[PDB]
Amino acid sequence: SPGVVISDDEPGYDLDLFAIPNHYAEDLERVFIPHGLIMDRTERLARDVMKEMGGHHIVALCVLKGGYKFFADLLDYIKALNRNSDRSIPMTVDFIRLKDIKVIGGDDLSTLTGKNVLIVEDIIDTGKTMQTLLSLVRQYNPKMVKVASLLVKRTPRSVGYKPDFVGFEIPDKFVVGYALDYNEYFRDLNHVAVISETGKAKYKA
Amino acid sequence: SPGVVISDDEPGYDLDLFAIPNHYAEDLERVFIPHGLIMDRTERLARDVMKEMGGHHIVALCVLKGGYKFFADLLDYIKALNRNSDRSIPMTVDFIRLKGDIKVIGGDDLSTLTGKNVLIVEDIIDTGKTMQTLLSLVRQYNPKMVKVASLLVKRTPRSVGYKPDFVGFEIPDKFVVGYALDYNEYFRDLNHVAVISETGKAKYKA
Amino acid sequence: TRSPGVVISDDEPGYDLDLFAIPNHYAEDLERVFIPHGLIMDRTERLARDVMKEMGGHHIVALCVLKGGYKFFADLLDYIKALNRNSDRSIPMTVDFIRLIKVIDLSTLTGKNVLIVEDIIDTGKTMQTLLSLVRQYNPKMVKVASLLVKRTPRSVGYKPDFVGFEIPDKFVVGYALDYNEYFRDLNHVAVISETGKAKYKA
Amino acid sequence: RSPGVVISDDEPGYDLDLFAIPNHYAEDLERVFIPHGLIMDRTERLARDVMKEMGGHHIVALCVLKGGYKFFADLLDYIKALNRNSDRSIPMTVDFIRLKKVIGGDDLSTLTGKNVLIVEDIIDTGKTMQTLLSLVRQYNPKMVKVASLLVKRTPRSVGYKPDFVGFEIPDKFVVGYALDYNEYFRDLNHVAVISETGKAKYKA
Ligand SMILES: Nc1nc2c(ncn2[C@@H]2CN(C(=O)CCP(=O)(O)O)C[C@H]2OC[C@@H](O)P(=O)(O)O)c(=O)[nH]1
Ligand SMILES: Nc1nc2c(ncn2[C@@H]2CN(C(=O)CCP(=O)(O)O)C[C@H]2OC[C@@H](O)P(=O)(O)O)c(=O)[nH]1
Ligand SMILES: Nc1nc2c(ncn2[C@@H]2CN(C(=O)CCP(=O)(O)O)C[C@H]2OC[C@@H](O)P(=O)(O)O)c(=O)[nH]1
Ligand SMILES: Nc1nc2c(ncn2[C@@H]2CN(C(=O)CCP(=O)(O)O)C[C@H]2OC[C@@H](O)P(=O)(O)O)c(=O)[nH]1
Ligand SMILES: [Mg+2]
Ligand SMILES: [Mg+2]
Ligand SMILES: [Mg+2]
Ligand SMILES: [Mg+2]
Ligand SMILES: [Mg+2]
Ligand SMILES: [Mg+2]
Ligand SMILES: [Mg+2]
Ligand SMILES: [Mg+2]
Repeated sequence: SPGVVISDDEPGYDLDLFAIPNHYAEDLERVFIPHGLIMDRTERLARDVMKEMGGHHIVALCVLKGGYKFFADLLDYIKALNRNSDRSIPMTVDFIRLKDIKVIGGDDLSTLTGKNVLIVEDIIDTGKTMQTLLSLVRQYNPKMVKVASLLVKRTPRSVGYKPDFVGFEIPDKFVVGYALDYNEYFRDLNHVAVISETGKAKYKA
Repeated sequence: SPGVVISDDEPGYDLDLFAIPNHYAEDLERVFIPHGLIMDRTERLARDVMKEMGGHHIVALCVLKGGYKFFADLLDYIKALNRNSDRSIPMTVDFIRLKGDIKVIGGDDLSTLTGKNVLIVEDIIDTGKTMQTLLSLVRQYNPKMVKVASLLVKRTPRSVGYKPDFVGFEIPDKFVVGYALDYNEYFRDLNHVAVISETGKAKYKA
Repeated sequence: TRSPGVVISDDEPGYDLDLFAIPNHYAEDLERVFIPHGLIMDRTERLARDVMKEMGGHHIVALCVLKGGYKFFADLLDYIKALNRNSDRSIPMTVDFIRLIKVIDLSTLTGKNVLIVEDIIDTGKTMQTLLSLVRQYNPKMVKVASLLVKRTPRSVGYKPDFVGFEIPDKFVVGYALDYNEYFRDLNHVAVISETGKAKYKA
Repeated sequence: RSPGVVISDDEPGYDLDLFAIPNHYAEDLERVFIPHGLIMDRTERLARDVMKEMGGHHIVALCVLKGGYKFFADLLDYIKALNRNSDRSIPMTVDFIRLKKVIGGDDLSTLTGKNVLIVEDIIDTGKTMQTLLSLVRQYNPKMVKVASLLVKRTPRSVGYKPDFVGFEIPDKFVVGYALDYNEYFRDLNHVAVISETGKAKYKA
């Protein structure tokens, strides 16, 4: 599936209908994807992940910083599956940051050889970052490598790359929240939201 | 505040995008309000309730059976507020069924409501007749205040005009199930609010 | 041959209240945290699996014994629901409520797998009375889950099928267990102090 | 201040059969030592403690990978919950660092003038935290505090005590809640003690 499709003309929600941290009160335009909805969708994705990847040792690879919340929650749902089912599989974890592009941190990638590798991202936009990471990862001969991304953006700048698991397909809009940032701000927000002009100006680099 | 407005044209969500119990796989047509969204809205309502009612002992009345999930979750969010704040107020609970005065079944003596901040908690307001008549009874026990929280309010021409004090979601005139709301006692064991299909309608019919 | 639950010893000190988040209106009224809320959840998660193992073969009716059972009931059912939607296999579940020995329409029990959900078993006389009434409605099976079972000489020997914790002969409150209707609005199970005992005394 | 929840040397832990446990670790664990839910309850109180002390100014929360990731996520979730249900709050930014040399973080100048919260899974000798602190202090934070889920009672301690502590535990090797043995047991929600067969099976 393309995930939960959020239409171009999605109006989102009035902030007054939700609990919002006060320090971001004027910096947000609308709530775009409620935290709870992210959780419900992530619950189903964890089941899809275990269906496809639960046959062999999984290495879950978090793409920092944006990926950290989705990663923690996805893995928590996966762990819930594994302790309430008959069949389970070991899972190990690693974290990388990407800074053209080179991998920062992480274990020696020879640890990926022969494993079912799940790369976890916050968002796919152009897809160039994932294309680059995949090309690296495949050189270490994983048993399989799959990508799960909370968000996929509809954009004419797309190179054509599509991930294996998708939370939501969104319009070409700049979103923040749930660890997605604007100049490092708004990671401390449980909902995905759209940033206001006031907010854009306030936290401008 | 009419709460979160779900419009008449809202298509809801395809079932294959969520985790759905297999025994209801053919009996639902769409997810209408995802459980997580109910939780986010209920978190906000809990704050609203403490703002207005947190000044004096609250008696929270759960209207069984449909109200039980909203009740449990609303009170959980209120408790979270109360153990992470500087000022706090005791809350007691009671559970009632409803069917001259409206008949209140299974609760404490209504003298328990006297001088208290009474919060009546419902799953849904439709015609509003049930809440109007319950309020006429409860006022006679002289509460310090009485307010109603309802997860759902229907837009319907059959409404007698009653509006609750706290509302989660304002929805169309369609039959919804899940989050303890039932069709012939089924679908209470579903975490999302959903619209029932025509095939599910027949299977669980009288 | 069955789990006796998490056994809490007679000498269990519990936990300093200052280590946890506690509602301020109960700060002077509680002596110790006895069973942390989160531990109740962990045990309840396991109990849900045990329930589906024994009862998941046929339509389950969960019967909540009010008022004290309401929290355990809601949480236990939420864990059962999670089990039912994250697997290809599932079974319908209906719910009912009864308050108690006098009772306050149980045709919803006939031919089904009945799970009675209780907060605590002490003497056992209440459960023996409820069971004899429930069996008159000819259910397919009846089992009882109780969050707590108390070790007491006054026990008539009733043992529930599912037990969260086996506790000493101490009066506990919280997680919907009350003292004169107070302390239901508390997430942890706790022991009541001498101050609270007298403050909310009837 | 407090010493945290004190777990005694003779703490028996819990029978594994009382809890939900991943089957692939069924013979690799001896006991449940700290139930996941108890960690959450303690972490909820720690979040309130942190905000009381650090909530007056922009906080930079530093996660010490890999073991700190679960405690970090949950602590910050409870802090987020406070910030959206209170009248006033403060922004928080985050960074993740691995130690071997600080790897993968932002330039340390980003800490200058900020309230810095370092978040760790466990303090044993305390040498790591003394080292990390000495580095951070070169960049003049407004304040710097350490939160550790676990602090061991050990004569190997150099004497360093963190500002926020979840649990003070015996000198035993524990796993779970992102704490590992040769990278295993991070996918376990409880904190547990490893069995002899588990140590053998996952031996490096
Ligand atoms: N907060 C937000 N961030 C976005 C948005 N669209 C893209 N991005 C990304 C900006 N971004 C980063 O800030 C990377 C560093 P970190 O924040 O530590 O994960 C990478 C962008 O994600 C997509 C690229 O990987 P791609 O074009 O190669 O597919 C957006 O609508 N909101
Ligand atoms: N599942 C569903 N139930 C609905 C719906 N609209 C109304 N109702 C209610 C049906 N109903 C009951 O079944 C009562 C018993 P319980 O199920 O144990 O709470 C009461 C109706 O709620 C509105 C009335 O109180 P009111 O018209 O006086 O305002 C609906 O769209 N779905
Ligand atoms: N808060 C607490 N309540 C307790 C305690 N021991 C017993 N009890 C029970 C007191 N109680 C009630 O108040 C019933 C009404 P409700 O509060 O609305 O569910 C029933 C007692 O539970 C056991 C009996 O059913 P049993 O002796 O027949 O097995 C205790 O240590 N704390
Ligand atoms: N799983 C476990 N790990 C432990 C335990 N005691 C110490 N440790 C630590 C082992 N360890 C690591 O493996 C670092 C890498 P990572 O696992 O990715 O965070 C660091 C040790 O923590 C304390 C040191 O910082 P310190 O002596 O300087 O205070 C333990 O009882 N169980
Ligand atoms: Mg990213
Ligand atoms: Mg970014
Ligand atoms: Mg109702
Ligand atoms: Mg109904
Ligand atoms: Mg009882
Ligand atoms: Mg009682
Ligand atoms: Mg560490
Ligand atoms: Mg380690």
